[PDB]
Amino acid sequence: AIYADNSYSIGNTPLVRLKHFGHNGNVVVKIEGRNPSYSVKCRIGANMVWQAEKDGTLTKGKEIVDATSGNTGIALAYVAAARGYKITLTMPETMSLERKRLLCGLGVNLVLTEGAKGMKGAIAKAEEIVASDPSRYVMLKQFENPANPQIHRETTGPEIWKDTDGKVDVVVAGVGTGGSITGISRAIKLDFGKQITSVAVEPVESPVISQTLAGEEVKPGPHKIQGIGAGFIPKNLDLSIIDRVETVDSDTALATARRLMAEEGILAGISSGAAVAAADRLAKLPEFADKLIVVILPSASERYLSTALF
Amino acid sequence: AIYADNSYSIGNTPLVRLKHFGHNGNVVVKIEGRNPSYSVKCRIGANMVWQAEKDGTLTKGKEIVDATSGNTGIALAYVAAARGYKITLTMPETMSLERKRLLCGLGVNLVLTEGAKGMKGAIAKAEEIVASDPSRYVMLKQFENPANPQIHRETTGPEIWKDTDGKVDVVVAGVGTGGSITGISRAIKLDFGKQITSVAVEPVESPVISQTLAGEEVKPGPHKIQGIGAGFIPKNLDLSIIDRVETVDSDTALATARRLMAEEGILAGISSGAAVAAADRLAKLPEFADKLIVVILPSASERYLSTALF
Repeated sequence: AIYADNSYSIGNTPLVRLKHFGHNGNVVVKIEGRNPSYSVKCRIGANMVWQAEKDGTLTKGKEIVDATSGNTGIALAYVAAARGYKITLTMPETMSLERKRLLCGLGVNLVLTEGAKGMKGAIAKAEEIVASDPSRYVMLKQFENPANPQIHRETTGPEIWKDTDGKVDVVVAGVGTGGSITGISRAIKLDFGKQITSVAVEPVESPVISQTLAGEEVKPGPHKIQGIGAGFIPKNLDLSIIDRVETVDSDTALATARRLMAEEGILAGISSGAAVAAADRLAKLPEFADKLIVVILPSASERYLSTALF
Repeated sequence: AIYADNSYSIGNTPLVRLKHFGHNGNVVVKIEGRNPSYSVKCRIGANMVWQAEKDGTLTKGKEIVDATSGNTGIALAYVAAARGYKITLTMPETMSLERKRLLCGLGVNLVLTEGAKGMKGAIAKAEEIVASDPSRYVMLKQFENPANPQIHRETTGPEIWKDTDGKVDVVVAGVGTGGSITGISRAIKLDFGKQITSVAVEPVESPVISQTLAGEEVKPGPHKIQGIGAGFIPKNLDLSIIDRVETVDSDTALATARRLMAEEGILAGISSGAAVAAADRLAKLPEFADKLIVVILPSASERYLSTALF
């Protein structure tokens, strides 16, 4: 029917079967680029705002404040515009002019912090702003807010169930906040009762989930897979529902995203390439031959125009 | 369920009710940016290829050749990648580096023509290529190919009918090829039998439909509303089903698109602003007060990052 604002238009994203990956069509992708603001983080922008409203922490006149380097800022920006909230986002001054223009265009009050301080500096400044009038400001905290995996339990997971008629056997998802793999997994395992294999994907350059689960020193490192590999275990990653962790390198992520574009006609982001590369490895193991593998593509590639992708 | 390739994922785009335009919620937008390749022209890229296959003009091994300055080239490029066709697109060398990179990334053979010749030069070169081996090449010709409005009759129109439960009274659409207003209108008027008002939108700078229908000299002119105002009456515009023509200026198109972003949280292209501006004019006339106005937003704005929009 007719959505009351664009926040309600999230999800119902398509599944497409891959032709040049997997073995006999065993790899299927969920195109979260096919969403408002071009990414999966429209679902959490919407639901974190919605839950804050229901719980009375976000009310008429209060202002959203958060620190955002990626897609959640774009998501919160469109949700705040659609629902009529002022919003201030902090981010380092190093951010691209194009991102700043997009955010400015969405009506955000942009507070640029010192370049040297990176994300710690922006998170600091956001917290500082909230401290300055905690009755005025609400910080939604995507790495810890349960409304993040909750929306994936209510929407993303049930969409995979329904569109595969319950035949999904494996879910492959890169982990940034962990919300996607957590909610999807809880839906399918707990609410639909199917003992699928849930596969976290992280960069080989920063394999903190693998290291954690091995009892090894956690050694984060730099990499180019935007949106994943935060270098710590976020509160919104439920390690209990993770069955396997696959590591992917940045070069192969990129190369895989390029192949999705050139060979499948799917315009997805670098982290989409990382997820597909991990899924293709599993898909070519005889143990996964008769299994339906659903892979989350978090974002679209026209958002990666000025990046190593293109 | 699961699409066999990304060509089949077209459409089922959302309707969102506007909060800061119209009068008591009478203006609703159809967000065709929520499509593969970010625009409405994924529907015609898909169906022109599909029809050419069914009619035996496009077969295994034959190459798509066309001349494209806008969104249809991006559409044909993703469809050709998804379905496994080679494709050559011609376009003037003046085109943006970003568009060229996108198209190169989609696997297109890009043939850049002389800048001075603009689109006539590219259309020439495409025709020249087809002439060089007409058994090898297929040019799909979006301004004349009936498969363009046919896909809108089969999909876009029926989606508006269903999502409004038949209550749509007015369709407002900018005209580039005319396919969208033609097919949508034929669907609703002919197949569902409702005598709605079909409104073409064109630039005030190049009001060739208005001039034509007035019996006046046709005087095209330059403007900035990308995707509409081709400066002629295309074969795919069925003037018989047009009830009214509204003209919109480029500055107000832009300003309207900016307002959609800032005030509604909808990221749409300049021609989306032109369509909304025309629809808002109609919506504030007492004759349209009790009428449901559905407005087509052809494309998304992250494709308009480096443009007057941002």
